[PDB]
Amino acid sequence: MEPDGTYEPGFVGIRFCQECNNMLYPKEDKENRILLYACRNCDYQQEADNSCIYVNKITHEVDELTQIIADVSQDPTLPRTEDHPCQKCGHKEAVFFQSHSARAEDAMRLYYVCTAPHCGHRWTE
Amino acid sequence: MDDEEETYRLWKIRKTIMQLCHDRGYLVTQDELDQTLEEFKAQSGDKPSEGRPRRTDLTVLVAHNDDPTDQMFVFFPEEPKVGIKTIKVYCQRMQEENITRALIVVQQGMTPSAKQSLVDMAPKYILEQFLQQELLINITEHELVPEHVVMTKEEVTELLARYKLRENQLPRIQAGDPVARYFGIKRGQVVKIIRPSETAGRYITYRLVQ
Amino acid sequence: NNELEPTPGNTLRQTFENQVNRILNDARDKTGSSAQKSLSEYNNFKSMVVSGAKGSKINISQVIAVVGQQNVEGKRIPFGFKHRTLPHFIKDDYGP
Amino acid sequence: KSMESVMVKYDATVRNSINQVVQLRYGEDGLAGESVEFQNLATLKPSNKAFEKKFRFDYTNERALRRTLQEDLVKDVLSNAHIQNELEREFERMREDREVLRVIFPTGDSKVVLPCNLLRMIWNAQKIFHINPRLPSDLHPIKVVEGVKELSKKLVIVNGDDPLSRQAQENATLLFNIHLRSTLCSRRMAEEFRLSGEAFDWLLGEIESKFNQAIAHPGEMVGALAAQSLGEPATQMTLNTFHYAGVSAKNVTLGVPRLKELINISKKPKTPSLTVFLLGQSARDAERAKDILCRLEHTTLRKVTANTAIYYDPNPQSTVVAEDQEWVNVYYEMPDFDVARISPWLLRVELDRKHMTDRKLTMEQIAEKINAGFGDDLNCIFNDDNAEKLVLRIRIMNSDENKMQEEEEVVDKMDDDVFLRCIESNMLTDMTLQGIEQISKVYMHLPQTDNKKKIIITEDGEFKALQEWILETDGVSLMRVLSEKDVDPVRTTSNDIVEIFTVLGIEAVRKALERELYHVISFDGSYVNYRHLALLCDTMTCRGHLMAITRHGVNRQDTGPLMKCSFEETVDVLMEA
Amino acid sequence: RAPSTSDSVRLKCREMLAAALRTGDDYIAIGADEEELGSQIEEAIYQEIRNTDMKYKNRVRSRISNLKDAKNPNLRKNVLCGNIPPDLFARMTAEEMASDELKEMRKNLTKEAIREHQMAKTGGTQTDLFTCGKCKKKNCTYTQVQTRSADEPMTTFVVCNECGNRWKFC
Ligand SMILES: [Zn+2]
Repeated sequence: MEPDGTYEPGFVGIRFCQECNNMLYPKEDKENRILLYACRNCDYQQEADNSCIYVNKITHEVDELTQIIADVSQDPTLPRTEDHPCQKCGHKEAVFFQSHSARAEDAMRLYYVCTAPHCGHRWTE
Repeated sequence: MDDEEETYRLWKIRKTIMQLCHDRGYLVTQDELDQTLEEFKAQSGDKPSEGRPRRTDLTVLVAHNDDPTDQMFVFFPEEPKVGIKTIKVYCQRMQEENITRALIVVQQGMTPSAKQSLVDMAPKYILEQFLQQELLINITEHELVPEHVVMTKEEVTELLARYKLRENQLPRIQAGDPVARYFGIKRGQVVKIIRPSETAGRYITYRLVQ
Repeated sequence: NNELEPTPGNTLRQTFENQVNRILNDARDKTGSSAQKSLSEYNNFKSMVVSGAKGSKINISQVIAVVGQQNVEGKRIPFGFKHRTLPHFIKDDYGP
Repeated sequence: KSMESVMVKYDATVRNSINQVVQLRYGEDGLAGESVEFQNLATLKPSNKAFEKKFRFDYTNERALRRTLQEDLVKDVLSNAHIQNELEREFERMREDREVLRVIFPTGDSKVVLPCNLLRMIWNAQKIFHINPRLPSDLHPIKVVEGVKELSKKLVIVNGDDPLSRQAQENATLLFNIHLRSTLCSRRMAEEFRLSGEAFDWLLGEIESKFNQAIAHPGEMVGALAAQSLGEPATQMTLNTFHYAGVSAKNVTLGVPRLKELINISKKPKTPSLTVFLLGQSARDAERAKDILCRLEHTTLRKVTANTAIYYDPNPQSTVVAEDQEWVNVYYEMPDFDVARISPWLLRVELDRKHMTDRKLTMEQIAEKINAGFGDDLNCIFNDDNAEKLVLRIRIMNSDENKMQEEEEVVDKMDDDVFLRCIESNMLTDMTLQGIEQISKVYMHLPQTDNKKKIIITEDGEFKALQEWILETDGVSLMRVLSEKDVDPVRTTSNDIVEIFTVLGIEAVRKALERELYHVISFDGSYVNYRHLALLCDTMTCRGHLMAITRHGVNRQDTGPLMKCSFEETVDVLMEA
Repeated sequence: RAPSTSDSVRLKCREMLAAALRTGDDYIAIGADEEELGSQIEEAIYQEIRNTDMKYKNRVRSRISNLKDAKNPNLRKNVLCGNIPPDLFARMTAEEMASDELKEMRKNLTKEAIREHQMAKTGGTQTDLFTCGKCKKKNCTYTQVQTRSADEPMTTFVVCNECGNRWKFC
C-alpha cells in the first residue's frame, strides 16, 4: 500500500431509516462481527458497510476547488486577467481572487475561474 | 514518577529548607549548604528510586541558633494528602523526643480538619505548614524582595520610644504572607525591611505582623 | 505565487501586512527627509519648526512631500464592503 | 479621594488622617519635589584603572617641579605621613562606596535626582572669585577633606543623637553624601576645578544653605499633591494607540487602560505575562531554549492531533483496516488473554510528524500519560516512530471478574461508541502532555538584543552587557514557572500584581507596582518625579493587603464615616455607620 | 556465547527478535548468527530493565519494528555485519534511529524548520536614523502620538532600545 491513498472512508450521516425516515445509529451484534444501524423508534435494523462512524479534523480540507460555484465568473467587480490559457479551453479571461472564506485562515493563493461557455472549469495555481 | 528528576526536586526542597533554617539563625554546616545533587545522590544514597525512604529518612533535626533554645525539627511526610492520624503519630514522636518547634512539608493537599486541629494545638506547642511547591525555590533571593530582619522584642521597644509611636500606628503585614510564613514569624511581632532607593539610596521601614 | 516564506513569528497574512507597512512607512520617511533637506534657510515654516514654536518635521513632510498611510485601530483601512474599502476599487486589492 | 488625608507631620513622618505612618521621611529622603534636579554620578566609572588614575591623590610625585603646578602648597605637604594616610583613608572609603553604589543601581545608570547642582555651583565659584584655570592655588587638601566631613555633619535632615536615629540619618543621605564626596575629592578640586580656599569656604556655605532650604516642609499636603502629579500626565496622550515592536505586542495594555487595570487591582488583567530568564547553556543556545520552552508550553493533545477515527473491529487479527494488520503481528503478545475482553469498538488517532517533532515528544510518553490518567481500563498501543504515518490505536477494557451482568451492569447500558466519544472529548481537552498549566498556546521566543538587560560586572570593573535569550509568555502561573529547571529564579518577573502578591509577598508588590506604574509613564514619554509614585504605592499597601482605590478597596479602610460617605457609597456608609 | 534463560516469555521474545532479523534474508549474504546476536540484544536490554515490564516489552518491540523497516534495510545490514554491538543497539542513537539517508535527512530538515520557527522571533521598528547620546549606536526607534495638543505639541520621541535612553527632537 501507499500513503498516496486519499482519505475519504465515507463520512456519511444520512442513509437514515427506510420506513419512518428518521436517523440511524450504530449498535452492536457481538455474534457476527457486524455493525447495525437502527432507528431508535422502530424495530428496523440493517448492517453497516464501513466500520467507520465518525472522523474529525482532516484539518486540511483544501476546499480549493469545491463549493466555489462557477457562476462567480459573471461578477463584474472581480479582476479579469489577460494572463492566458485556461487549462482546459484555449482561451484566456480567467477571473481570480483570494480565499473568499473565514476557514481559509491565512491563504494568499489565487484561484482562477475561466469565464467563457466551454468550461466553467476552475483551478488553483 | 519513578524517575531521577524527582530526586532533583527532593534535593532542591532540601536546599531551600536548609537555607531557611540558616536564615532563622540556626547552626548548619556550610558543607550541607554547598551540597550538590550529585553529592546528595551518594551522600544520602537516593538509591535508584524504588526501594526505600520516600520522605521519612530524609527527615532531619536542626540544632540551634546562637541562643540555645535547642532543636527545631523538619519532617517530610510521604502520602499525597496527610491526615490527622499521621500528624498525631508524628506529634507523638516529637513529644517523646520533646522537640521545641516543628516544620511540616506536605506533598500536595491538606485535610481541613488537620489544618483546624493544627490551629487548635498551637497554644500548647507550635507547628508550621508549608506546601512543597513554595519550597521548590527560595523567594528570599528574588530580585524584588528586600532584606527582612526580625527584631527582638526589646529593639522594638526602643523603636517605638525613639519615634514616640504605638504599635498600631505602624504599617502592617499579613501573618499568612509568604515572607512572614517563610521566617515562620508569629502574630504581634515586628519585621524590619531594608530596601534599595532611587533617592536616599537606602530606605528602612518596619512592619507589624497582624 | 505562495513563495513569500512567513517570518518566524507571524502568519503569512501578518508577514505581508507587516512588510508592506514597513515599505510604505520607509517610503514616506525617505521623501520626508528629502524635503526637509531641499528646503532653504528663509522658509518661515522651518523657522517655526526649528525654534520649537509649533509643528514638527512630520508636519513639513505632510504639507509639501506626501501624507502617507492613513490608519484606524492600528492597521490599514478595513474592508467595509465585501473584500473592498470603497466601491471604486477592484475586489481584493492589497496595493497602497 | 484616597490620598487626600496624607501629609507631612512636624516630626516629618508622613501619616494619614487616623495618624498611621506612611513613610518615615517624605518620599524616603525628606526632600520636597520643587528643588531637585538631574545629575550625573561620576563614581559609576567603568574601568578600575581609570577610576584609580582619576581619583587618587598622587604621592609618587615627579621629582621635577611636579606639584608646583596646580598648587604652591604641596612643597609644604610632600613630607607629611599623616596626610598620606588620611587621603588613603578617603580613597579606600570612595572605593568602598563605589562598591555599594553598583549594588544600588544594577542597571549601571548614572543619572539621579538630587538637590543643589554641585558642578554648576563649583562652576559658579570659579566665575565669582575669578580663578585662573592654569595657576597654582593656595588650597589645602586636608581642609577639603575635613571640610567635607564637617559639611556632612552640618547637612542633618532629622536630629540624631540616638544610635537608631544616627543610623537613620546616615542612610537617608547616603546617595547625596557619596555624590558629594566623589565630586568634592581633593584631586577633583586640584586637578580640575582649581578652587581657592575662600572659594571653597563660600562653596560650603552655598551647598549648606541650598540643601537646608531644599528639605520638605511639614504641613505640605503631599498626598493631595502626589495624586494630582500622577493624575496630570494620565490625561496626556494615547487612549489605545499601538506601538509595533518585536514579535510580541498584543502584549501589555498601554496607557490609561493599563492605569485603570493596574490601579483597580484587577483579578483578571487583559494581558497577563511573565518575563522568564534562562540559565546555563539555555541562556545562550537556541535549541536548549527550545527544550525548556517545550516543557513550559501548555500543549494539550487536541493541539497535537492530526486526525481521529472510530472503527468497528472486534478482532484485530482480521482488522477492517488491512494496513493496520502489521501492528497485530507486532502486538499479539500485548496482554494476549484480554483480546477476548477488549471492546469491539476501536479508536484510531493520526498524528502529524512535524508538529510532534516541534514538541520533541515521544509516543511512549503519550501512551503512558493517557494510560495513567484514565487508568488501566483505557488500553492503549502505538506505532513505530519511523513509519511515514503516525498512529495511535485505542480500545477500551474492563475489570473482567466483576462484569458478568450481576444485576444489570451499573452503567445503565450506555452505548460504548458514545462513551468512546466522551473519552475522545476529555482525552483531548484534559491531557496536559509535557506542558502543565495555563500559559496557553501563546509563547514568545525573544532575543534581548533590545533593551538594557542582562548586564553585569567584569574583571575590568565595567558594566559590559550580555545579550541573551529570554521568554516572554502570556500567562499567570508564576509559581510553577519559577519551579521549573533552568528558569532563573531571581529575575523572573510579572506584569500581574495579584499573582505577585500570592507568590512573593507584600514588599515585592510594593516594588513591582512602582515599576509597572513607572513603565506606563516612561512609555508615554513624560517623566514623573519618583517621590510621587513611591507615595501612591505606599498608600495602597500600608494596610497590609492591597487596597484597590475603588469603593470596595479604600472605603473598607478604618477611616472615619464622614470622609468615607463623601467618596462614593454615601448613604449606605452613613447608614452602616 | 550468550546466556540462555529458563523463562518462556524471554525465550519467545528472543525468537521474535531473531525473526525480525531474518527479514529480507540479509543475514544470508553476511552469514552471521542472528539468533545469538538477538539473544545478546535481549540480554543487553534485560541488563537495563531487569524486568518483564511493559516498558521492557515496548523497548524490545520498538527495536523490533525499527529492524522491520522496509525503507531502511541498510540499518539492519549495519547491525548484521557487527558494526553496531548489541549493548549499543540497546539504546537508540536517534529518535527511532533512521540514519543512512532518507528519514534522517527528513528529520534533520524538519529539525531545521522547527528551529527556524524561533530564529528571528521577529524584531525591529526600522528607521536606524538618529545616533544615541550614550552608547553612540545609530540603531534607534521613534514614537508619533497626540496631534495639535496645547503645550506639548506633536514631537518626535526617539528611544534607544539598545540601552533604554530616551530623547525628543528637542
Ligand atoms: Zn549602550
